[PDB]
Amino acid sequence: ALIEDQGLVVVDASKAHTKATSFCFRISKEKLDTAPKRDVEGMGPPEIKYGESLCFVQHVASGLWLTYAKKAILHQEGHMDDAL
Amino acid sequence: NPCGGERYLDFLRFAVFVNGESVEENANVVVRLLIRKPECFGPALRGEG
Amino acid sequence: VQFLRTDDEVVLQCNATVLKEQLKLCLAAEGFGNRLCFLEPTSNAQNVPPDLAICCFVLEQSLSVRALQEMLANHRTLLYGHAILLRHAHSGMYLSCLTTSRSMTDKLAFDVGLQEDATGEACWWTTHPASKQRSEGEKVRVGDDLILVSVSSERYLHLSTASGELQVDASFMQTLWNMNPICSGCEEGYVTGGHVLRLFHGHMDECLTISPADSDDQRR
Repeated sequence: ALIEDQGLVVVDASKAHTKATSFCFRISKEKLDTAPKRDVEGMGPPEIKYGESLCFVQHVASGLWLTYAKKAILHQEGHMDDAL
Repeated sequence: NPCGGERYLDFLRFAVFVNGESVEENANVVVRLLIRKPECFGPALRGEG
Repeated sequence: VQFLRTDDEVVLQCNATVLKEQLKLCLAAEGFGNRLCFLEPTSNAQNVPPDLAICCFVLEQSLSVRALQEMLANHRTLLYGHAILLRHAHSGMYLSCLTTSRSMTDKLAFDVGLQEDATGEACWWTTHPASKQRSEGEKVRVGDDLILVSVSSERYLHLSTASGELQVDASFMQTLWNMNPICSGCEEGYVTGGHVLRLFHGHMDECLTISPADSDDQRR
């Protein structure tokens, strides 16, 4: 999660409120987010494949992107390579 | 009410026992019906003290 | 998806009231090092996430009473009044009714735990509908409420609060259970939630880890 004092850390389940530990997957960094799809009562369509779909991770509460400074960091801007 | 339930108990006893032998179906039905209403057993067999 | 089926990952849930507040509890067990089952709260998921790893169960088999009796004498949809077998997702053991009893207020109650082998009749459970709106041979749909009966001890799954703590046992008092599925057959090669996986950076030459056990950074 993200904490104001230490930054990107790992915390116990007791302190992990929803705001700090909410993360999302995205395929494009510059693209603006649209309205989220309603939750379906079923499996739904598949989108992300193992070992083939490069992805980015974003903290939904701040919009920052993860990268390397090899310690990992969160940055307002991206970097040359941030796919996983 | 102790003086009341004795009549129903004796009727059930007549229903279960015949000619010196027991009928399995009625006995099973009666036991299964009784165990699901523990208050039929009176204060003595209560689990709560 | 509307009707339950075998080989699907499902969660057993119940509802209770404490201090005029409604709580939803999930059945859970550990298996390794502890066989007794317990209850995990799930109402406060917005602040303290629960532990869903040890709550998932898999519907192994569903059969009729006569077929089960004959077998012991030696993707099907499930119906009311049938006997089902559940397997723990993590430990691989089967939910069953035990002979020991920790209770002190109920003399006829039994404890419920895990069993390492599917042999014996103690591992099978029969399902019954809650009210008259459902038939004896009717199919089971999601969102319903069911009553579970052991085929060996002939008792219902009971939620006990006599000692002030919320516990599970087998007794002659009935309680309503909600069978909520969490996973079904998914497409091969496609990622799904609740899985364990590795994250690789670049051409698989790097991965996302933490410090070892003896590191001075408190492993954080």
